[PDB]
Amino acid sequence: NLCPFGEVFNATRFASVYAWNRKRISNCVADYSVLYNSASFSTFKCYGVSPTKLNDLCFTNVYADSFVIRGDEVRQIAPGQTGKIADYNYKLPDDFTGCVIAWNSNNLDSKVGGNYNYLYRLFRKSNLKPFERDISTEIYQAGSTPCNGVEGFNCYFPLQSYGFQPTYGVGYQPYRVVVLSFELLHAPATVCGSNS
Amino acid sequence: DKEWILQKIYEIMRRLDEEGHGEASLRVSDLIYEFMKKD
Ligand SMILES: *[C@@H]1O[C@H](CO)[C@@H](O)[C@H](O)[C@H]1NC(C)=O
Repeated sequence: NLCPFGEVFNATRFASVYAWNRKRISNCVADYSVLYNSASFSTFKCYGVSPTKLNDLCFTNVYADSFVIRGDEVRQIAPGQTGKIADYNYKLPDDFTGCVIAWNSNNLDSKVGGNYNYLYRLFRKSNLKPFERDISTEIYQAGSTPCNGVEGFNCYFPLQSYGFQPTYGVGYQPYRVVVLSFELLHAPATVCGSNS
Repeated sequence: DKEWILQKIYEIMRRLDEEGHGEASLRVSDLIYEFMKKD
């Protein structure tokens, strides 16, 4: 009874980060060493847990949060980070517990002439709370003049698109992120690694 | 205060994207975020 991580990692379309995608994982076993030792990952930061004893442990619930960001911003998908992504698009809590995994998807999500399927939120009247998802599209009032719901002067559409092009530098090229949350709360614990 | 400057900075990156310079449009985006946090 295997945990379906291919649907998360090996999936076709990823979400824009402002509308990140969340998959619940319960009632299964999961060879994590497959993930760690498929070694296709420019990042594999884990917190409150060791990425080698993952097979040994079990958890109540697992969530798998996934999305695309450029490579610079991957540093922000870690507890405690500030910045345009961790502020306005996807925030991790101080007490995070889980892993964060990213790989370069220049082949997939870059297009000649710019790939605009991927947006981020640039404006937001305040920082995101942890795991808060704000898929709002209201016009952002930056100055003292009402926006009446239309873009204009200090009245900006809050989503800006990435311009993914294969000819970008490595920092501007799209990365696919998968953040796994290991929920250890008071419950039987239904998700277990390859070893008890 | 900054009411005018912001608009003009926003307009830059919008124009740059239109002209193709995507990395530069994105580096201005970054700076608009930092500019609006700076109190
Ligand atoms: C995704 O597919 C590759 C090979 O196509 C495989 O090595 C990898 O383990 C798969 N991902 C998961 C989570 O099983």
